[PDB]
Amino acid sequence: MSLVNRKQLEKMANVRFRTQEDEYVAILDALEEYHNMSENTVVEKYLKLKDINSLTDIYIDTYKKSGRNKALKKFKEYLVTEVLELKNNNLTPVEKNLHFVWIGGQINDTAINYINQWKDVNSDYNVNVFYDSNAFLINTLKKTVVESAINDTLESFREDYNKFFRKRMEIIYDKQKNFINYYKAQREENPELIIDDIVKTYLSNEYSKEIDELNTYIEESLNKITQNSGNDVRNFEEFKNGESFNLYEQELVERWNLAAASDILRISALKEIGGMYLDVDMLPGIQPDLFESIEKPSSVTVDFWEMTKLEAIMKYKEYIPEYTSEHFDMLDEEVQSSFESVLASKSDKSEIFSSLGDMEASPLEVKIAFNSKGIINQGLISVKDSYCSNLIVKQIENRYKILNNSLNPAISEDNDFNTTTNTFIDSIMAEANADNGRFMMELGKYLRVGFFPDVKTTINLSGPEAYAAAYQDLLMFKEGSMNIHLIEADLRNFEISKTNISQSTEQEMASLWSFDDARAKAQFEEYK
Amino acid sequence: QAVLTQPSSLSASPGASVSLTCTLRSAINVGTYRIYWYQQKPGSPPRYLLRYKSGLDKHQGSGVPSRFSGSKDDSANAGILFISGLQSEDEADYYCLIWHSSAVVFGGGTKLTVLGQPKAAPSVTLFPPSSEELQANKATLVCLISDFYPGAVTVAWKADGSPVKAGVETTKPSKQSNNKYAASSYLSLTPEQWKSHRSYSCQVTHEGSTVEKTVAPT
Amino acid sequence: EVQLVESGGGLVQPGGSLRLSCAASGFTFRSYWMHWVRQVPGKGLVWVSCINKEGSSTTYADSVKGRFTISRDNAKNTLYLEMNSLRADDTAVYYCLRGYDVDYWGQGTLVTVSSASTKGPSVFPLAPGGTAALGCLVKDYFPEPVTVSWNSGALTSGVHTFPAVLQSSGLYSLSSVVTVPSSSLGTQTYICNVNHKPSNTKVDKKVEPKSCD
Repeated sequence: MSLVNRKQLEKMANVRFRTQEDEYVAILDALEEYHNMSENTVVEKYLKLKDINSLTDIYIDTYKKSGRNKALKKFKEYLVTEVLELKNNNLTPVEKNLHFVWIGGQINDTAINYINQWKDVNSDYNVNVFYDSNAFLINTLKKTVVESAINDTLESFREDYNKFFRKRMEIIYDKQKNFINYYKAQREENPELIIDDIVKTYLSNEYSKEIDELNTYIEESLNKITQNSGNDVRNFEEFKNGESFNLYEQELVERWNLAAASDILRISALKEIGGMYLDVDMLPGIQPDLFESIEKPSSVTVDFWEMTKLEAIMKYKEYIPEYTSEHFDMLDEEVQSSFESVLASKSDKSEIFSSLGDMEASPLEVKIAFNSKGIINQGLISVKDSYCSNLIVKQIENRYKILNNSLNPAISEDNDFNTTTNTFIDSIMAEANADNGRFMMELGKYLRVGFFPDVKTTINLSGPEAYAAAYQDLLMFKEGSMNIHLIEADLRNFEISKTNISQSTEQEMASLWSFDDARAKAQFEEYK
Repeated sequence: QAVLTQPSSLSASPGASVSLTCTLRSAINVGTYRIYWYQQKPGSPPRYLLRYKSGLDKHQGSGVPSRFSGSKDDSANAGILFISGLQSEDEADYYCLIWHSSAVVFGGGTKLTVLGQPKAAPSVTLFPPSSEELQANKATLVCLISDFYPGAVTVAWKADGSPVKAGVETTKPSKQSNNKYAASSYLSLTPEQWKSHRSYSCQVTHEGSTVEKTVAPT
Repeated sequence: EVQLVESGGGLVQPGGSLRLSCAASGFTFRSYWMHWVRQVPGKGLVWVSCINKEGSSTTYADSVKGRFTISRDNAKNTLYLEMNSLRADDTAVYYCLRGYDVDYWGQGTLVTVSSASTKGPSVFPLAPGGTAALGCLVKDYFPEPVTVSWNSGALTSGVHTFPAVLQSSGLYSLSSVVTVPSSSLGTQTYICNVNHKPSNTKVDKKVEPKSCD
């Protein structure tokens, strides 16, 4: 179909004995201008003459009592729908680029084994495994501090927990705030020091680290990542000129939140390069035809049948040794024979895993992945400079701009942990809004990110909440939505097909440790 | 000019490093496209080579040696194909691609000649029309250029010293058994013309030098 | 192992039709776009037609617009090209290749568009400088596959058959030469064996040094 045209809209919003107002015609005129736009592309179709909504919302704020309001309100609904027809019927090929991120430490072999599976089936794709060459010791310095944060916590605790994690975060913040002052100072005296220089100096002075054996970890980390596809380094001239950089350095150096710096990187790299981002815990999709002859038992969850598939493929083909048969080893030999026979009747990796190939997506969209708890950015697809990718970056940029207008005042007062939290909570409660009510609540937990349970701030800043907020800005014809009011059935429009990714891997299945009440006093017993 | 233009041919010695250019006319075109490179060793179909669009949007075909690399030289709008550590196994024709107003456009092609053998001069042999091919009417002179390594010659016939190219079809050089080159050229006539002029020549030019044979009706 | 093998090429009257068929194996024949590209033998590469993953939209070159049709059968993993109203411009080798950003090429099938009809060859001897040489002249024939051995295939050192050349009359001619010692010339017979397969002819000619008075 299409959208309603000028004659049609004239029928809907007609009121007998009521002439056409100056602004009512502005809507009819722009709508007619729209349907004479076949020579134009998708992007400037979406705005140049597909706002309309603007000229419509103008009519409803001038003539608040007009009869046509009820009809034009439905007209705005047909505009959201036409945007989805635009997204689904005009698709261009996607850049054959695959993006991974490993920053802060040495890449371990399990991550390389998962990446090598994408290269073998998709031999027509560039593989970039982004790393920060200047910050290999950010994971090393994070461990050292919390290690020492417990030695000093238990030193003054001669008689529980809760009070443990409470009085531990106070120490971590002081050792954190101490390092940030050393960094901001070292960078002033010597602008030529990189992050790694400052960290091995701080780790050697205040923690007696064999710095002889530290510059070895740096040499091995680069030698490893550089011969495994690499295609990266702290390069990116367009990422460093962009406003999103000192946001990434803030989560990296001032915060030691390795993942939150990756959340900022992935969406910016997709917008500037194009391609498809994946966490290193993801595996290529399985050929949909492979195990159709092995009926799944009706007394078994769907997730179980999904992991057992990958575990079987890794048992009789051994692409990845040391992959657990943990879930496969619980079927009778009547069923394990069904897998071994099917894994015999294939002889190539691309007979088992589906390749991506010539993918295509819309210039407006950024395709996001799904699980049981909503959208998740363990897999993203976007064409270069897609309209959604720009909205997600402005959304994350806008959300951090809010975070720092209230947090940086309290950091500058250099008090302890609790006086700084009280100053920071009032500042978000001051410049608070009725729109961002759901947002500013999760913001108060920001200092505890990485060191406590029940902290959902990272999600509301540069995670799923920001992506959905960008999808709303797309579908509501606005920018800067803070309160999500899109239903789940709406967001599945930007879903990534289950046959392009394999999520139930051993790895991202092994990163579901709850760390809450189901822990109960434990882990402290480890500390001996 | 012509959307996307390459040089005709270039030669270099083994071990040397070369760079081929795929220039593309100025105007509605810059260096924000991909450049797709291809190698076609003669007698065979092309081979995918590279794809370079940016530092992060580049690719090398499976099996392409690491000595092939691509970049783009700005100010000249051209894409480049570095081949360092040249060898005789790299002698081929090279084409680039670009996606334009839809469709897809090729370049002219660069006949890269990697010389890895001792150079040789042509051995020109000029045959008159035989007694048989004269009873059947028809008169055909055969100029046969054999054994020479720089496989690029220029043939041109002469009659009584004056030049003539009316009625000449000529083959291009081809590899022979001893890995050198050889080309042939024919001149069709009529028995009236063969019996009228005094001399016939065929003159080839190869590396500035100019061999010139000559026969005559005796 | 990705392989693409095309077929259907042959010899056609100018105006006739042909159906080329590239058959795909080794990859998911969906998932990817496909192209056709022709190469006039001895000249550069030239693009022809391109089809979608699903075959919904297609783009043709200005030369073959209206005359050519691209078709794609995702079941029988095979591509098609239907060539109507053939000129002599269309004589070339046609390759099928894969992907939007294009990756792998096929073997290439040859298509020739000429008017003349099959004719056997005429063979004339080239009778005898430090060693001197001799040869055979095979001219005026059609279908190009003309093979030439020497002395029923006796010795092959010194033999070089040249590539054929198309004459104005639409007929091919080639020559084959062989270098023999000037000593053994005379009292040692050198014949050449022309074998024209499509016209079902085999001429055997003995070259002996010309006698002049």
